[PDB]
Amino acid sequence: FPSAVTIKSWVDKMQEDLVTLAKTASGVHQLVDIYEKYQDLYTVEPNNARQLVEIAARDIEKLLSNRSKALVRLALEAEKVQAAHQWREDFASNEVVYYNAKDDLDPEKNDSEPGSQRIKPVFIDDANFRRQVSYQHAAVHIPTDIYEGSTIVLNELNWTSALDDVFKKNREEDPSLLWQVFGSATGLARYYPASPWVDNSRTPNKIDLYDVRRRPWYIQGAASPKDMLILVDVSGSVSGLTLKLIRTSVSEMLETLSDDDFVNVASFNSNAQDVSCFQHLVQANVRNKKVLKDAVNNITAKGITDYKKGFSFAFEQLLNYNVSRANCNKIIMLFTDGGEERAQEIFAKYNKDKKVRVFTFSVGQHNYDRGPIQWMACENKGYYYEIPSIGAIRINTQEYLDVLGRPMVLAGDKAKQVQWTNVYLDALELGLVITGTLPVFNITGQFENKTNLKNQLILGVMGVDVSLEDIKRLTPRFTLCPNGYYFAIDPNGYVLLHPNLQPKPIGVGIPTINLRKRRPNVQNPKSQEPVTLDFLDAELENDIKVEIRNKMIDGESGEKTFRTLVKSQDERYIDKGNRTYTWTPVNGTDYSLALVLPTYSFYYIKAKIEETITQARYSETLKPDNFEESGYTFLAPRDYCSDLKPSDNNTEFLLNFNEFIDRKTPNNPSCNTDLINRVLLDAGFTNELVQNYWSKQKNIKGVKARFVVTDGGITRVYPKEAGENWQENPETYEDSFYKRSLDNDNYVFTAPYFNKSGPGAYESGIMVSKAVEIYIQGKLLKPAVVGIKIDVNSWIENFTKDCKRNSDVMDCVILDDGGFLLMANHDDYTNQIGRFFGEIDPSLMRHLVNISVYAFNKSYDYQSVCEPGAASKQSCITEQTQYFFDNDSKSFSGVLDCGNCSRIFHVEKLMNTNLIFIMVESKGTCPCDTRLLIQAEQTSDGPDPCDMVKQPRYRKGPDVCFDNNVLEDYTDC
Amino acid sequence: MQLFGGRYDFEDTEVRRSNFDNFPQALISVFQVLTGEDWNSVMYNGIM
Repeated sequence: FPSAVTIKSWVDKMQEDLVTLAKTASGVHQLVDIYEKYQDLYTVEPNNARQLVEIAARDIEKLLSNRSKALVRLALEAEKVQAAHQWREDFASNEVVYYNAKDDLDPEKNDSEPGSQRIKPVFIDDANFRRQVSYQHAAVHIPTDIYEGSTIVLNELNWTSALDDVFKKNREEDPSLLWQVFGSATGLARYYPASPWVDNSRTPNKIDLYDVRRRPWYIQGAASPKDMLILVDVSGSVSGLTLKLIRTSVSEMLETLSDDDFVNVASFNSNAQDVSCFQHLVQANVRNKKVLKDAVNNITAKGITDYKKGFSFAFEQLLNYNVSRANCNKIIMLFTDGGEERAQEIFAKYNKDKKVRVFTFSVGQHNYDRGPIQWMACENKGYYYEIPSIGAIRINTQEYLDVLGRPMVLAGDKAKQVQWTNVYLDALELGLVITGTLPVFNITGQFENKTNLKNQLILGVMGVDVSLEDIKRLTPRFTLCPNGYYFAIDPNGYVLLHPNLQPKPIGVGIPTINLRKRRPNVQNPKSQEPVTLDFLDAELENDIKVEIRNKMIDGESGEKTFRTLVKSQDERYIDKGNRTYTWTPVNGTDYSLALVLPTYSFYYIKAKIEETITQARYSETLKPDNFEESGYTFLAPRDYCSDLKPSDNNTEFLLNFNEFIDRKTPNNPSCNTDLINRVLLDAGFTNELVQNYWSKQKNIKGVKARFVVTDGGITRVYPKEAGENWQENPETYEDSFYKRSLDNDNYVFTAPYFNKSGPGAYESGIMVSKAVEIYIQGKLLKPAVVGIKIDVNSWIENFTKDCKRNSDVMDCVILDDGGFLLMANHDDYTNQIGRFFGEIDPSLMRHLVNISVYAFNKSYDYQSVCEPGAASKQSCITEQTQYFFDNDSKSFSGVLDCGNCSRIFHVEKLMNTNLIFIMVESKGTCPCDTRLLIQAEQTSDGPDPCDMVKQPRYRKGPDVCFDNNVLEDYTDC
Repeated sequence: MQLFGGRYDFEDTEVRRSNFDNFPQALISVFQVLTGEDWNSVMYNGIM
């Protein structure tokens, strides 16, 4: 075995060659000097990370206020207009004319049902709605199993027709406004602008189940939070039909809860216990509700009934106060069938003062007495529901939000405050949105105090959407490096704005589909959950980020600079970087806005070329006709002007950008001049580099390509023939290697992928990249990244020239921090280049982790596609591992043993790169393999919620809530 | 009422009106089985 000194001299020559090649061929000092040469075509402006946060906070507050002022207008007109409705019961003569959505646009049908008349709309095609809308009238949605032609429905379509003027006036005062909806308490939803519903119920074979009364914006604006305790009866007499109806009913009731409410499902049969692992009230988010649904499905019926024990258990669950609660509405939902006990002593002892409501549900079709259950419901300010079949479940499990809203109505004008919901996926295919809600009250015979009977329920809920692509325009991210970004947060932890929040449902557990039970044409539902991704699940979680999160959940403004791990764009690496979080509260609302800036990004370049001559010279340099002189050029699909559109085929886009910069005078009145000025100055600098320096040495020995990625969105691959093997994103703020090479202070090596479709390991090469760092007036600035593709074959030639090609006594490998094979010694390894080392030689990898040359960090990705297991793609949680260099030590000399074996090894880390070199006794000598150390997304289900509820994350709930008014009626039950 | 009383606890939604749940119903079921009309359906409910 060779010695440490000969090994060290080997690696010294290796690093010398690699680094000198990359440096002289990529041309870093050249680009540094031609940036610092001009220094007068641009200026260096600062990023006052407090001023930026405050400006964006005001812009967001202004937007949400503009949306609020459009809601009170709608609610005022709606109250005033229904206050003067006549309630006629004849319509066969005086028709209601209206555009029913989800009616077939085939003009040869002529339905025009009794009592009502249709509208054939014009339907221009629009942007801001990726569909065809008509600004002339409002569309109406009526649930499939609700006749449109009732007297109740035809009376809502008669007085809601007065909303269209307010809809139009709201839209003309602010043309950037998305859907406006009035969702009524009879099932209707009247929205503007008119647009056909995604699903006709039966015209295609996909029927739709959309009820406005269950949309979370409605349930959010229709009542305060809760402290619900479901109390299932699993005595013996419920077995059979009513038991399975009880299971389906409890699930459909849990689906009417939010992340502001707390819940628990208990269960009694001569003894009350918890249905699951929880044992108190838990927060009713998607994971906890998955636990409680899976626990309710495992329920069996046996024993004697005893209501006193069940109600003692319930009322003692609602008195914990050692745990976190909503503290507002304490209610008990008793899912039973019937019986002969009423338990008056329990209620007289536990809620003599009637702070808890009781809603009792009598499920199934049986003969047991129902007197006591109605009494329980009526004696305890609650309500009584009957569920005889599966069709009754949906409407009877959402109807308690009428009882819960009588105190809100009675509170009068203190109850009308605009609220904003979690982030959910729009129903009309618009992306992630938040909705603002405001309840509408029924004021009929109000001025004289005449009725006050139907005047304890709300009429409906008004709503107005705000997409997230609309919030992300008030936080423009193109003056910070690829590494800084804005992000906002609830007073709940959840994230309203983050680089890592995709438009897909949050997954829980592993999905398991049963093919053998799925009829081919039965239209299973899709999804209704919101996209509630916590903050500490969108980033890597330190101990400091927890304190920042807590510190800005309760609206403090502050700043903190620390050192953290940053997971790379593609989840394969992990860096260490200095960051600065500066946060502030959004004053009008409960949101909080933060800005993450890496030091070295406290200064940016602002272009200063206004001259027709310079700008024309530069704009010449990006035109396909002469790529030969400048090498393949890519342009970032930013929003330079509101006239050209990002096209996702970058040749089309570069052509358009050219014909626009000319075809529209450099006045550019509708164009962002800082963006395109930066792009032009940038292409100028890049092309100076390509012309003067690169094009001299046309062919370097081992080089395969040479690229420059920069800010301003310019990319240049030098030999045009190489530009066909360049697969990176053309928008430079999404290039993984760019963000990685800005973090490090050396040459970052990116390993290719493995067994990937496409020429990716041998025809392309291995990518080296170093970031340009210039000093203008003592100020650091990293404006570009230069790079190289090293050819594998020339590398092997330099690598092999005491371990030799396919030698069977020892292995000589090179890895990068991450453990991905780069340069082997075996022609059988070298065939799998870019593959995780612990997947090809796991014993040595596990030992390297043990002696701590490699550390690692594990995380969960909550938004991933899954191949459904056995018990086309579902949403599940995946676990992600990532390895990195922890011990900054340079050499590790040791011996790894598996038992009766022995393999002596030496590893040495190359200096000024991120590469490691391992020389180890061979593997075929010792027939000892343990198990593959896989680094890949593995579909998982953890963490275990039963333990997070014992130590939950800090959280701050609403402080305004309306329960227990005194003028309440409760003669309805 | 002894043998099949309260044992029709089937977890489907099919309605089996001829059961033995209380005395008037058991009397009706036995009468129907005497007249012979559909006694086999009652037998299948009993065997399941």
